[PDB]
Amino acid sequence: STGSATTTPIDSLDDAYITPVQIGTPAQTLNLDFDTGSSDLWVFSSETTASEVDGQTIYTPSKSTTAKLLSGATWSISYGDGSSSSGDVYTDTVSVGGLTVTGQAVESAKKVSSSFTEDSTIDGLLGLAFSTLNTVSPTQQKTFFDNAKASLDSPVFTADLGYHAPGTYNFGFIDTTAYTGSITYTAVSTKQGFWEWTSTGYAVGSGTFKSTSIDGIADTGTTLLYLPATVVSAYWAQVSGAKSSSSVGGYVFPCSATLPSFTFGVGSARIVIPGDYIDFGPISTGSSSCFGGIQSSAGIGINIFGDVALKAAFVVFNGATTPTLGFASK
Repeated sequence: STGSATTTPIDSLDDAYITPVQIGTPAQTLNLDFDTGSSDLWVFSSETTASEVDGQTIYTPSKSTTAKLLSGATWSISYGDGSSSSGDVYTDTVSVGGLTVTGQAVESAKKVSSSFTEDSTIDGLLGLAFSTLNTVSPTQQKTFFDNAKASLDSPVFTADLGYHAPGTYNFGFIDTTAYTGSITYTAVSTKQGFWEWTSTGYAVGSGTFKSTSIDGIADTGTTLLYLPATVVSAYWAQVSGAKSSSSVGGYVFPCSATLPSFTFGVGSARIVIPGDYIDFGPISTGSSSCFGGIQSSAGIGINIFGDVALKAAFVVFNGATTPTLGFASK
């Protein structure tokens, strides 16, 4: 089997991407944030505290003839941005782009933190990291990809995120028309539960490539590119007037600037992020200070190849017995 679904930016900045997902019988379609940095499929629901729902579409398990309470199971998750959610668990039929999994754990939110409430466009998350990170207790549950894997034509999914435009998540096949050149594959460590890999270096604009190992995670659920402070300083030093602002929370730059590109290495191959992809717009409405799309990971503990990086590439998440990642230009 295969599936193919379009993923759409939630706003004009590509702050996140939503993909329609069919849950239950009859189908209830929710727009979920596909997140290769976590491993829970959770949704706003009829159980979510009413004051914490503000415009999201909810899953109502009582209206699904295939929903079953997973007795005793609870979940609770906290994300790197400080947001969180928790609740109980149903199993139900879940379909993405024509690919159907029966008995998928659908984690129903009883509580969500303010940033989820405040974002009316995201009805929940669909985790695509390794199932060892799934938070369901006392019986950990598998991701949608893990449950689908054995049925897929090939044990892979691909992320093809758009810049200011829709893109595609495919399951079970590699669309050879969706990228240019060849796909370069690179080793993955699953030891932390992430799609963790080592970039071979970077360049800023037309500058020379610096060969240096940068361990980080391919994370579709993180907006920006978070890299070591040395790398980030070298980037922003090429932008007149750019500075790190403790009060704003990262590097800012004059909105009048033209940003240089940023290149990252994948083995001997190179992925070029155009400068425009690094512009996240005014820090507040009407400001001439703009927020940068490349930020320091120093306070995180891990480097994160988020959407800013991934949207410059066609990315293969290879879930073979030994997982690997593939990157191609497009």
